[PDB]
Amino acid sequence: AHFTFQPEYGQTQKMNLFQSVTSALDNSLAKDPTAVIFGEDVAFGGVFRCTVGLRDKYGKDRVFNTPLCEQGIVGFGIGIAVTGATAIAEIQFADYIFPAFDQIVNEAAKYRYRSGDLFNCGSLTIRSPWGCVGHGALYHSQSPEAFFAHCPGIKVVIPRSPFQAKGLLLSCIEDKNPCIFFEPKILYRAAAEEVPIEPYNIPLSQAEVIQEGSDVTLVAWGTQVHVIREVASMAKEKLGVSCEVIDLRTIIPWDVDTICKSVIKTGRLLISHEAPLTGGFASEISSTVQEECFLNLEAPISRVCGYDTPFPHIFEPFYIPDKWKCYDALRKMINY
Amino acid sequence: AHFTFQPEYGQTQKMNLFQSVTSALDNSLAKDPTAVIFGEDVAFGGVFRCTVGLRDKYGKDRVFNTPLCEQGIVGFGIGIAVTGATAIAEIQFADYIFPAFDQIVNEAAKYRYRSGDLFNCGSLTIRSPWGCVGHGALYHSQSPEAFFAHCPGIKVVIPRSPFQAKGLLLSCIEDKNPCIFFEPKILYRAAAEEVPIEPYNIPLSQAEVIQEGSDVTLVAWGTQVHVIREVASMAKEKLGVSCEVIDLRTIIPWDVDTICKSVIKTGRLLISHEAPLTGGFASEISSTVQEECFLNLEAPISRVCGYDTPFPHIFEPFYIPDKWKCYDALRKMINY
Amino acid sequence: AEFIDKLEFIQPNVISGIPIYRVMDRQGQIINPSEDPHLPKEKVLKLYKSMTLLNTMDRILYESQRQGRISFYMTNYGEEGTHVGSAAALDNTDLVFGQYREAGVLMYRDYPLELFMAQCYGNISDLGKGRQMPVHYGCKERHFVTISSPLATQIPQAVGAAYAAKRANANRVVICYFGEGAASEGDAHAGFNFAATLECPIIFFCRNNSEQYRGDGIAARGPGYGIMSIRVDGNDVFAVYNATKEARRRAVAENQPFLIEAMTYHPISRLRHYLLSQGWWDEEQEKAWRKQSRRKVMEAFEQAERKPKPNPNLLFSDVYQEMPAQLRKQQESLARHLQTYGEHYPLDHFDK
Amino acid sequence: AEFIDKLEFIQPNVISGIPIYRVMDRQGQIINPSEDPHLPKEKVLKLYKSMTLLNTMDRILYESQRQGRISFYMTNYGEEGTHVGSAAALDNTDLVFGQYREAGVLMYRDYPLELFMAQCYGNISDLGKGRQMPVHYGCKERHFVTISSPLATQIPQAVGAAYAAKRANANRVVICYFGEGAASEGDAHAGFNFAATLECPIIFFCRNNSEQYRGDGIAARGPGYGIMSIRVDGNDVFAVYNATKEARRRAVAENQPFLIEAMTYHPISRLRHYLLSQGWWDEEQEKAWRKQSRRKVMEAFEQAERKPKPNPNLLFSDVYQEMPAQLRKQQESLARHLQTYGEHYPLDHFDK
Ligand SMILES: [Cl-]
Ligand SMILES: [Cl-]
Ligand SMILES: [Cl-]
Ligand SMILES: [Cl-]
Ligand SMILES: [K+]
Ligand SMILES: [K+]
Ligand SMILES: [K+]
Ligand SMILES: [K+]
Ligand code: NA
Ligand code: NA
Ligand code: NA
Ligand code: NA
Repeated sequence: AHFTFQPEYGQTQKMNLFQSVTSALDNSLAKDPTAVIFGEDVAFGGVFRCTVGLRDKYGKDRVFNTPLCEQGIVGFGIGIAVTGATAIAEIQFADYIFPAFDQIVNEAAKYRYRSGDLFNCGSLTIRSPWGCVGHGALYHSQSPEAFFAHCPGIKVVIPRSPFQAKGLLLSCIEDKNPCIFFEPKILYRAAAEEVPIEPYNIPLSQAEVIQEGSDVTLVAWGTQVHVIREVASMAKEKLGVSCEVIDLRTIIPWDVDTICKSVIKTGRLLISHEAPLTGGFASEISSTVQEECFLNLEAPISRVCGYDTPFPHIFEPFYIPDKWKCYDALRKMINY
Repeated sequence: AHFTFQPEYGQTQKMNLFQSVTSALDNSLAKDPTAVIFGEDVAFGGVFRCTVGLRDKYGKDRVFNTPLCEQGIVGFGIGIAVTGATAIAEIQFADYIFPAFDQIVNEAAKYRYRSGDLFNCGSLTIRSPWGCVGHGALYHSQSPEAFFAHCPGIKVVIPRSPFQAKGLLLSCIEDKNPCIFFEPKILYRAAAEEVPIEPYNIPLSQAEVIQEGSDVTLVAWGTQVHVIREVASMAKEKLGVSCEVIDLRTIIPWDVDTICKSVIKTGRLLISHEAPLTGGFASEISSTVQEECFLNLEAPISRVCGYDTPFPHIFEPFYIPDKWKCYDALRKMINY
Repeated sequence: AEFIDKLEFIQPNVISGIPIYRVMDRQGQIINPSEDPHLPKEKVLKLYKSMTLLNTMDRILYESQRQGRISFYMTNYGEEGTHVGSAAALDNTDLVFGQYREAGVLMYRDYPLELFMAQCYGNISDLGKGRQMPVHYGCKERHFVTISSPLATQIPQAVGAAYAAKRANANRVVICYFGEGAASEGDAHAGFNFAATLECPIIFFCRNNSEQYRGDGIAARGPGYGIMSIRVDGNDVFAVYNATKEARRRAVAENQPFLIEAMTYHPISRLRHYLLSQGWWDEEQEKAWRKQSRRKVMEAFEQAERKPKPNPNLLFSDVYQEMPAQLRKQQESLARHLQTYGEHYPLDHFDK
Repeated sequence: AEFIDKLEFIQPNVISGIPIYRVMDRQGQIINPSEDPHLPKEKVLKLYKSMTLLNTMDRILYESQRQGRISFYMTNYGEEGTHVGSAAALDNTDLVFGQYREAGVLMYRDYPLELFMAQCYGNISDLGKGRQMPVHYGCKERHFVTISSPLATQIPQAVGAAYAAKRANANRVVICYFGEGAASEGDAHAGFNFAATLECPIIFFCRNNSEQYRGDGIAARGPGYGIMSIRVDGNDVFAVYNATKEARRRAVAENQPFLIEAMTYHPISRLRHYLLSQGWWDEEQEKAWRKQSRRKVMEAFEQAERKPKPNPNLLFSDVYQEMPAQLRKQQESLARHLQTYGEHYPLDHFDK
């Protein structure tokens, strides 16, 4: 495997990432009688087991399958949300969110603005599996966040662990803006840790510094956080370099202030993501940090990303911005 | 108006931008018997008169209307192209390209790669009106290029004039990769100039330095080129600053080398576009130039873009990155 | 079903040309008394006055557009009957989704002339804050969801709203208006199918005024989705009313969708003939009403033109509910810019 | 059509339950001699052997998947008849578009076992260069367009190809296979409507094996689009063959689309009973063929496993026809990286 998963709110119990999603969903339906969950295949628990037992607990009118039509799922979701009911839609793989692109970008994101706040779909959240999975190839691997980041009016949120997932998903569900929640599917069974049983929230648009450091700032999100955490340990051991490791968490609106504050301290920045380099969200972080931190930057900002290709099947080990690719770029940046 | 339009291949005649498109299309159908043109409303000349007279000249089987369905238009186009026939699809406004996003990004862009080059849709070109128009508001104004720039496998091309349009459109039609050609609709009648009657090509992935300069490099595309051309003249007259003005032309794959060569010479860069700042294509240019030109950059790179909002109706004069907004940012950058 | 032992393709001939339901002929006479809705005088006059007030407004705003005083306009000519007729069959709180030809629904619901005008002018009275193109109307108070330019996107949204209404146990219907063109969009297929499989109380109201479809119009698609369907004469307000009324009653009771396809191309003329036959109107009333309507519309028009546009700060609000700190930074950047460069901007035409 | 003077909603009852065309009963007997295709012995045996060779391959690759030797697999169980039966009715050069259950079409077209296996293993013999997930087959030589994961995207593409074939004056059809689920996607509505309004020589082949639709399956949608439609028994290779054969002849002659809905859930059993009744097979032949098939598949399987994967450089080609200089820079970056860090990568399992 290319990563290793590692690491106050009442009683907790061991949950993997898919279980933490179920727990968020369950807490949500318990609290909010309007809330419904729907998608292609959610009734009997879903492909990744994220909705197991919810239909039996809450009823077939609240946890139900739609026809196989992503554009419809999102339009339908918008519609529910227009009435003020909580609509939690699932798109089975992030790769299949594109048929819904018009409903998300032209409709959901602009609903409140274009009406003068006479109507909104703030109570919509779209959750979807995301990211590489070892053998997903072109259409079961994709990381579409950069496409959505260029759309004012939506939020895009990506967690790194079961604890982070449940808190961030609850915040999306309760946030008064349409939210896309991308669940890193490679962690569904892999990452396991103590998760509060009862509801809690983690704030949106707030990065998390998971490790303080002084020579360089490392930024990623989802699974890639675990990669840069390892890269930090590699850098300490092999180079004597102290790395500050940051999980962005919310892609838009993003926490410009946390990232810039870190870079003022360290003077160097490397951003990593699985998505292709060109047009990827690392460009927006790099360009912003450069504007705000120009007098502190001792070296060019590094982007260690996927190549500008579709996501391959057999070649995945060579495609992904793994710990060695990140480490080598970090080394070169430190030597600058 | 917020811009002013200004400025070897055989006989020419005065053409505005819509006429130059018709001329490209006509030359294309004349040369290539497989070629067909189709869309919602192209048969009788289209909303912007771009296909006038083509159906009468080439036949109803070659210039025809489809049902009103953008996802279908692009899928259908792909299909034609799979057989090796030239398919020139029109999407009536760029704002309405989003229903086709899945067919463009998941299908067209990946067709050749995913098949090992057993099948392709290289002979597809999608042309669409683009950019602000004074009163288009949210859905007749949009500049979607940054959404497409994060998709390996497609080309995205935007011209600044009638001469540039005809040459770039012919190159798209004949290029062996699916191409999106965005026609700046505010220029359809406004910009007029001599255009060769017979076919010619302008290369893709090549920027054009339209004015040499030594203190700062200014990059834009479409209509915004005319804005930065004026800003250059403002800077010369008011500040004694020499501006190098570059029309990017091809958004992806973009001419990294021309832009970097200019910035090594000038040491400063300002990029401007109508699209919203966040996730906009200026981020990718800024982040790249910074990586390649770090030792030469005397100041932080400026991005003067649309705000991170939907495109408003009544507020358009306040929204757009006009000559004063560009000029002021350029002034501050020069004083850095 | 059963087996068949010979090969036979089903032709598109299956049932028929679907016939067009009519109540009133072109001379305003009831064709079949069993189908007369016997609507009261005051409501029939309200139907007539709504249609003609819309037509007066259309004349004036169309000319305003031709002069460049507003940037864009879409008239209602020939659709006045479908919209008033159907609107009259709904409950006040039934939620409406539409596109460009639905202003008569608002007009029937007593939407003020001042607010139609405010939206078209993008002025300070516009609750849409001047942000959309003209005729992109919306009213929360009158349960008329804000119109958006992209065709057919409202269709699956309307279905979601209807599913939510079913759950809320509402005695509420949703109606969703669209044209035959919009019915070609994928979102139309989504809406129709979702409404049927999810059992939603929704009326799909398709305006049909060769390149778009090859079957027998849009009504012939309904059965294939398991949707109860009818075709009506869109020039006949009573045919429209009757079909909408029965669709609404059944949709709400049975949680099932209905499709009405209204054939259009005069509704106003036909209704006027009806009024005369009852002794409910005459030429003097027609003359006084044309004068009063014109005065009402012209007063709204002149007022709307003279109002300032909204504060340019409204460019930035409602993007999200709250305003992100980075968006506020952009708003602050604009304000700093106008302090220095304001003489180059139309500040005097905008509030504050 | 005409007018109607009473209000009547058209029910989904219109024509019927569409009946299921059958030729051969579950004991392999022809039900109606007028419908016997009288296919020659050699082609019927080819139908049978193709179906059973696919089934043998399925058994072995399914187990390979369960062991983690390939990452993913989709079987063909129960669809063997629909695919071989329809494929036999096509001309060799008719272009096929599909999804996941169409491997029998390839098998009928003599696609090598080595190449099915190469794609599933992503090995050096894969003409797809190892880039897609298993069972995403394609063959230019056999006019089988490369399968992609997104559902229903092939439907409007198939229509475009058919429009192009019409122009080229081809005597060629296109067939487009999809499931009842995929028919819910907007792209399905696009395809069907475009094929009708643009008059395309295409066969839509819908596999139907409550939450998906409410009308009478997919065949009941055809008439509403103006598409000639039929429902067939998908366990009956001769019913499928006959329907495909006639659809192809008419589609190509008339430039019009046809929809076949094949009802599925054994086809192999039924065909085997037919062979016995003619004296065309027996238990000794069955035993020898099962042994030979298994040996052929196992030889391909073992060979496919032992082949190296392609050169990792193939990660970068065919993104565009040419390779952009900036993409070559990324390829060069990879090569520099493997020079230094290669011990951490499976270089020995990949070519060069
Ligand atoms: Cl007037
Ligand atoms: Cl006044
Ligand atoms: Cl086995
Ligand atoms: Cl071997
Ligand atoms: K939300
Ligand atoms: K091309
Ligand atoms: K709309
Ligand atoms: K597909
Ligand atoms: Na419409
Ligand atoms: Na229409
Ligand atoms: Na399918
Ligand atoms: Na199926």
